[PDB]
Amino acid sequence: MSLRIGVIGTGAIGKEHINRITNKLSGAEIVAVTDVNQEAAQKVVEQYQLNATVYPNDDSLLADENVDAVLVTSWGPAHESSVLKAIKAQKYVFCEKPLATTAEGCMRIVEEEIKVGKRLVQVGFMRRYDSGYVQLKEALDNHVIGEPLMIHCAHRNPTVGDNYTTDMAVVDTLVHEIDVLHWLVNDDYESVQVIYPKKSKNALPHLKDPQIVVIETKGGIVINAEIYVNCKYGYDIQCEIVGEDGIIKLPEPSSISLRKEGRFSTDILMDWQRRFVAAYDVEIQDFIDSIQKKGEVSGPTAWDGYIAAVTTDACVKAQESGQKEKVELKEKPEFYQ
Amino acid sequence: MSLRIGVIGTGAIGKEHINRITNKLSGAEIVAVTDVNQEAAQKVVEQYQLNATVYPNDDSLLADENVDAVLVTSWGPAHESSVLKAIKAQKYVFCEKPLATTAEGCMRIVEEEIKVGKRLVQVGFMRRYDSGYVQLKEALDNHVIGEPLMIHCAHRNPTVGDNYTTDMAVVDTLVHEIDVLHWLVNDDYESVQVIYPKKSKNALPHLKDPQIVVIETKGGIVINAEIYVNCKYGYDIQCEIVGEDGIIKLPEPSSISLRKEGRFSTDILMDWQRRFVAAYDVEIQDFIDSIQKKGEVSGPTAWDGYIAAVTTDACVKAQESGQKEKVELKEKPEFYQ
Amino acid sequence: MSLRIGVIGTGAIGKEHINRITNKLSGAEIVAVTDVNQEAAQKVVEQYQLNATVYPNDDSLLADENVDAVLVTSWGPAHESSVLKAIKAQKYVFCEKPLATTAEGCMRIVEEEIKVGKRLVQVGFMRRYDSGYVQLKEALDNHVIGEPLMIHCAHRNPTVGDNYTTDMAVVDTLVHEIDVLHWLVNDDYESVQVIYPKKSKNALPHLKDPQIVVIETKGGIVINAEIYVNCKYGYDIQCEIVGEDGIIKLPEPSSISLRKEGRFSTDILMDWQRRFVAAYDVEIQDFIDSIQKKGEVSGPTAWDGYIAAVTTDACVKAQESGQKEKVELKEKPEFYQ
Amino acid sequence: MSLRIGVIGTGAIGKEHINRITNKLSGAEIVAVTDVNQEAAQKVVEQYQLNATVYPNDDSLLADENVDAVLVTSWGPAHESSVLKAIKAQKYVFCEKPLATTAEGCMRIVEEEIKVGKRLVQVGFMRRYDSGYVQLKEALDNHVIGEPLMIHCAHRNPTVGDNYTTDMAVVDTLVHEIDVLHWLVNDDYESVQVIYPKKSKNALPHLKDPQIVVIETKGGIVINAEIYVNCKYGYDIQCEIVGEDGIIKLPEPSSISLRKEGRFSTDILMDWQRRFVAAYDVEIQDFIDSIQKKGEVSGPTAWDGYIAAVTTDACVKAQESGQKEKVELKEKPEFYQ
Ligand SMILES: NC(=O)C1=CN([C@@H]2O[C@H](COP(=O)(O)OP(=O)(O)OC[C@H]3O[C@@H](n4cnc5c(N)ncnc54)[C@H](O)[C@@H]3O)[C@@H](O)[C@H]2O)C=CC1
Ligand SMILES: NC(=O)C1=CN([C@@H]2O[C@H](COP(=O)(O)OP(=O)(O)OC[C@H]3O[C@@H](n4cnc5c(N)ncnc54)[C@H](O)[C@@H]3O)[C@@H](O)[C@H]2O)C=CC1
Ligand SMILES: NC(=O)c1ccc[n+]([C@@H]2O[C@H](COP(=O)([O-])OP(=O)(O)OC[C@H]3O[C@@H](n4cnc5c(N)ncnc54)[C@H](O)[C@@H]3O)[C@@H](O)[C@H]2O)c1
Ligand SMILES: NC(=O)c1ccc[n+]([C@@H]2O[C@H](COP(=O)([O-])OP(=O)(O)OC[C@H]3O[C@@H](n4cnc5c(N)ncnc54)[C@H](O)[C@@H]3O)[C@@H](O)[C@H]2O)c1
Repeated sequence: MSLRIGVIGTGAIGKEHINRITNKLSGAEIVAVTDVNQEAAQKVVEQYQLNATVYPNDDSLLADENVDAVLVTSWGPAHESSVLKAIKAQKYVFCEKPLATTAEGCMRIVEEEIKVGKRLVQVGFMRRYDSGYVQLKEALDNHVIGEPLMIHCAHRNPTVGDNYTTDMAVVDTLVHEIDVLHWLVNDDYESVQVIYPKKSKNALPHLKDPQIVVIETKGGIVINAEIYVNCKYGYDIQCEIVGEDGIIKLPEPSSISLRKEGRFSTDILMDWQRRFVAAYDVEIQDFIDSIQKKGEVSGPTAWDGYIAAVTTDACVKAQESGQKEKVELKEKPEFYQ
Repeated sequence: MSLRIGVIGTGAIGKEHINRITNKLSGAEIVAVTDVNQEAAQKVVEQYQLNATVYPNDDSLLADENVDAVLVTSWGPAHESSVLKAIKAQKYVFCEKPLATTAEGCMRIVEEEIKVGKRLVQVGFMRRYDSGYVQLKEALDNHVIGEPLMIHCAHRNPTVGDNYTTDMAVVDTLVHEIDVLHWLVNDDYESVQVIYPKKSKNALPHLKDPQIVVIETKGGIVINAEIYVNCKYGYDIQCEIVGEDGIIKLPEPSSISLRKEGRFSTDILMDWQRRFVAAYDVEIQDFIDSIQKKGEVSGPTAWDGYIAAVTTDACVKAQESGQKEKVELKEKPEFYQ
Repeated sequence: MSLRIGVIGTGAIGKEHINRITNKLSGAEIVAVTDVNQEAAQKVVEQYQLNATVYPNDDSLLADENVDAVLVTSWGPAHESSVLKAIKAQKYVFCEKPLATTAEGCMRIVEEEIKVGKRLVQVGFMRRYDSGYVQLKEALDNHVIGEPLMIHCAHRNPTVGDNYTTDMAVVDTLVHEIDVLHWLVNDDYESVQVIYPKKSKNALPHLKDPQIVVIETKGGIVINAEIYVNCKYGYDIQCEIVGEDGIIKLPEPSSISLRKEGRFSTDILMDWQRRFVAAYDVEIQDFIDSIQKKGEVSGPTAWDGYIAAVTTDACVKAQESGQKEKVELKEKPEFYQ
Repeated sequence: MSLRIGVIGTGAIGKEHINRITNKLSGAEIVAVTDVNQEAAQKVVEQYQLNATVYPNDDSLLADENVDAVLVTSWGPAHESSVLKAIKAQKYVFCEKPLATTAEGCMRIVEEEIKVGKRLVQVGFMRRYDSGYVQLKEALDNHVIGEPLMIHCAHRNPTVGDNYTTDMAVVDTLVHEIDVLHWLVNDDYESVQVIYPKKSKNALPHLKDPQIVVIETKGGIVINAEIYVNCKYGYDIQCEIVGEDGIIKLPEPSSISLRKEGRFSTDILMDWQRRFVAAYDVEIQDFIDSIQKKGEVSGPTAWDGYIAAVTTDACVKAQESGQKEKVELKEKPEFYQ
């Protein structure tokens, strides 16, 4: 008997989560949907031949007792509300990033979840499910390189839109690195600093691209993260961890090699959407399996969402002050360990 | 409404196909099972909490009208029977290799399928679904390297069992290369020759390991395939296609790199079972989707099974004669194109 | 017509330069060695069956009207003196790093040379002669990746002795990076910040290891250099240059690949001596050839030695400071461009 | 005390050997050149401002009591003669491949040398001086992968001229492989089979290209070598050795990596001249050094030239035959081990 899932927000990402739950994964189905654009939701239900109730809003959908879990995939600033509602409604919630657009909004969600007494919230930081990052994790966990000391990483995007603005590099783009890194090395951030190199000809005048973000943890690990969203050549994620006795590095995505016209080459992905498809599948399949096999969620926690939110705020501060900002976290409530 | 699947043979592989259909894939369920060891099948149904009828044999299971598709995963020599039955019973059949242990047994299945008037048989040559081989396919299809001229490939296994015998290298091991290569280059085999290098210390006295198999197609492509099932270092699949204007090569499985104690390294898989897990998932998911979206199967055909069987026979001949044997194929019935 | 050469300081590197000039290169011979240890110099004269003269001091060696050029290869502090004399005595001089231990000492040498009217002083920054770096320079000169924006480099070393001190990391180690980088990107530095990650267990109590050095050029290029001299795994030099439209990267030293015991690996050098052996040969040969053909030296200028001296000064300052120290440079004299 | 050297045949390669000895290496000079074209030789004497004598023929050049050694670097057929004279005249001889164009001509040279009592003849198979192959030899000598069982190698070239003929593929091209392989694995050949794949569109009507050459040693090692001289993409040499417990492989030539326009790539050389330039320098230097230190030459022996001559004979035979031709070799004389 399948997990019955209500989706709040039926845009490009909600539609993709609906397609995988419906045609790829196992153990769940979509029974309810709601969208700010109620017409758009109706089209979705028809597009994917769903057996779903179309509601006017999220309270209606959460009111429906036949639904046991929700996917929060609405406009970013809209997330905090639905998450809060679903928690008090005591449903299982998978929330796409961000958990909330402010550190406060995350704190409210943390405080609420601690009441309900168990893990209901899983945040959509999918990198933790990528086979590469999983391997890095296993290696560190087995002490293969001794104590981590430094981390170098890059998040490169071929080109962004006119809409894309300087702060979005940290709040949208760097946010994945921010979650996965502290998860990898089991350490909390302490300071951040932003350094702007010469502008790139490919960046529009209103955008500061590229950027370099330096982040120290409490234990003293030093991270320097390169963000270049108009790098032109492709979509590219790189991550090298330098330990005491060795170095481990994230793999390139699999590609056939080619010998032709003077070059020995492999492919580089252009579309960000193809880089992590496997991690999304595994991320959602786990949300399901975990509930039906543990009566709770297992992925990135509400607390992690808070950490992301705080560190993000610090980065945006550093962005505009050119200073070394501090990352001040509240104590980790034992509820999350 | 899901495809309802009966499984004939509930051993190690049937159990794996049952686990994926039940807990990973989408659009199907197991409703019937049968096994030579009827007790073993009962245990399976309990192990995976299935809603399935346990039958005494395959005619009983095929007689059941509520089942619409079968997985033939029994002892190798047992396949030909169930496949024939399921065809006359007009059910959809996914048959694990071999389709039949003789070229004749394949011909019977081909002749039978052509009667029933549509594609019911899909053979379990999963390599066609591997993302690497798919990329090689796309490149050749796009004429990236011009006409293929030669192919070098290797199928290496760490170590085999006491049970493993010389002929098994071609009938079991090389059989995957035999299917995928002719699929890649759209050409039929014409001759085969086996050359035995110095024996390996890791091979038991009764086994001829390693082996080299040279195969020419009709168009003149020359294949030389290395088989070394006691290579010790790992499980390894390599494939290089040399064209007129360039060279394309199969990727290593993804791994993190390590810098430690004088070496810069990546991992090599030890267990063959981890090499193709993604292709099995995609292979079966396609068997399903195709039926429910086309009213027929789409993968490797009964004819391909025949080709595999014929080429295999030729290789075993060459094995013992040290001669250049001929691969004599009957004309490809238009039913398969 | 062999160029007659005298060596001031038959030390470790002095011995090697003597051996390559004597037994590998073309068009020159050692005719005079002087060492602060008269007996050391004598051992070397018999070591390489040299037909040379042993002098108590440089004055007398330089007085020898035979010597056309000198190799200044003794203690770092003892360089400025020998160099200045050599210029006044108007001999050709190849000086191993550093040119002088003080930014001013180098400016003193800069002036003397300008007077003499031609270039007599070449500094031993051999990296400029490495095929790798030469390839990098070629690609940059050809606009292959457009404008350089960022550079990520690392200089790692298995272990050091009790004598290796925190500042030696920027004085003796990072010095090569500081030279080659500005040569490559054709830009002047401006600021250096030093960031100390968690100290490694492989470092001795008195040493700060690892260290990160961020460096901004006046054009806007940001450079972060990792120095880790107790990395344990091997001796390793990495350099990646991120441009507007692409990325170029320094190769690993050629090594055979090996597949064995679950790993696919290349070799990492364990000894800094082996890393640039070819660069030395090409270096000295150019000294010789340049003189015999043009009547002057060619390599890194005395000015580059000064550029080094200054930059490495700001780094030693940022080591204690913790702040963004400044790099003020005198304007480049007409003499050098 | 420079070794005085005379060059017989100031051709393309003769010019290069003259240039490296004159301007790169140590301990030798060119004092006499003779060419079948008196005016060609004269151009070269002024070309490299040589202080040499121009002789109408080799007899007169060898008569010159100045020359201590000769470089035999003229038309292939014109080698045996010049070599034999040189031995009778008791000079040191470095002979570029081939030693002689007939297996017997080489056996003639073998005998003459044995008489003289020491080794005067070194053959120009420079691959033995390549760091890559040297690394391979080292690993094999150390038993890193246990017993060699198979070797896969390829010799590819962008394009050839109208003059390049089918047999030149084994005479001029595969010849280097034939030498270095037996050196590496310390084994004698035994049989050669030639297999002609589908002919490439880049080959001229009169040429058989590509070709595959299978070769068995008397120890049981199987070697398949691909020769493709119209591969278009570049000049490329590959060599992989499969042992009992591991695999070792020849590196690509060092190149910088580039990420640009959806591709991650290294450079493939376009000109065979650039591939082994270092091997030549090390080759000639060893000729010189070996003589000045030991009073004899060191490299590939006259016997290896004969081993080549024979093997390449069986290959030219298998080219027309189509059968498994035989390689009978005279027993190795005491003189060579
Ligand atoms: N580019 C590179 O990778 C390397 C360059 N070097 C540089 O070379 C210099 C020293 O090299 P090492 O052989 O490693 O050290 P070293 O200590 O062995 O060489 C010093 C030797 O020269 C003699 N000496 C010192 N001062 C002298 C003077 N005023 N006159 C005559 N003789 C004198 C000493 O007796 C001693 O034997 C340093 O400046 C160092 O930075 C060192 C190693 C590597
Ligand atoms: N190891 C390698 O990669 C290479 C070696 N070679 C070998 O070198 C030889 C020729 O090399 P190339 O310069 O390419 O050809 P080449 O034709 O330019 O050299 C022949 C030259 O020597 C002169 N010559 C011919 N016979 C002579 C004789 N009996 N006495 C005096 N002079 C004579 C001719 O006038 C001509 O100028 C061949 O044996 C070839 O196999 C050629 C190229 C590469
Ligand atoms: N994990 C990832 O790498 C990843 C990738 C893309 C997007 N996201 C995140 O997922 C969220 C959704 O992204 P998207 O690209 O699908 O957005 P979108 O603009 O394509 O679609 C959002 C949909 O939600 C609806 N909506 C807006 N406000 C709502 C509300 N208050 N209640 C119910 N529905 C509402 C809109 O009508 C729209 O149909 C964003 O917050 C985004 O940051 C995460
Ligand atoms: N695609 C691949 O790479 C791959 C991998 C493994 C196995 N296979 C093939 O799949 C088949 C099954 O392999 P396996 O390892 O699971 O075998 P197995 O021995 O582990 O199990 C076979 C099961 O089938 C049952 N059986 C035997 N004869 C039967 C019959 N006549 N009718 C019904 N059931 C019968 C047996 O009792 C047993 O439980 C083999 O033919 C094998 O070659 C393919």
